[PDB]
Amino acid sequence: EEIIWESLSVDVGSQGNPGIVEYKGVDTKTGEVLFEREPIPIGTNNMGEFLAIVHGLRYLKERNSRKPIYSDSQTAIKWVKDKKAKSTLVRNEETALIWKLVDEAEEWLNTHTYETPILKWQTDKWGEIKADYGRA
RNA sequence: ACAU
DNA sequence: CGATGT
Ligand SMILES: [Cl-]
Ligand SMILES: [Cl-]
Ligand SMILES: [Cl-]
Ligand SMILES: [Mg+2]
Ligand SMILES: [Mg+2]
Ligand SMILES: [Rb+]
Ligand SMILES: [Rb+]
Ligand SMILES: [Rb+]
Ligand SMILES: [Rb+]
Ligand SMILES: [Rb+]
Ligand SMILES: [Rb+]
Repeated sequence: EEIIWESLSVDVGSQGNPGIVEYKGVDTKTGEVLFEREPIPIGTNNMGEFLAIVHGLRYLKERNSRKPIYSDSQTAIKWVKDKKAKSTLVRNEETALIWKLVDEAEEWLNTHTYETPILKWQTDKWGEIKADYGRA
């Protein structure tokens, strides 16, 4: 119903899907950019949305913050819940980097604990997520 | 259908 | 119009 303003919002951005993938996290209240991943030459939207949430988890844990995370990715929310990124992207030489980061993200999920709520950003009611890359 |  | 995913 209402936006939890005391929160972190994340989102992927891409050039092509599959294509060049990046992501970032912002303070929901102010839009301040809190982290940004350097672009990855080939990945999918869902892999980047997944990496963005996991990075958010690590970021908040390191800072002893109990803020929730907003994501507008139904897929990535489920993947993080499952601790398993069910991407269809081919594993080959040119996708090695994104797949390494996804594999390492799952590994982190499987070796650490967190209570961070991971919440659906309700775009239909609230407009676009504040971490969005005005590209779509 | 939904995330879009 | 094309894509990745449930
Ligand atoms: Cl990452
Ligand atoms: Cl919450
Ligand atoms: Cl969801
Ligand atoms: Mg998104
Ligand atoms: Mg977006
Ligand atoms: Rb900590
Ligand atoms: Rb966008
Ligand atoms: Rb957009
Ligand atoms: Rb669509
Ligand atoms: Rb969206
Ligand atoms: Rb579809």
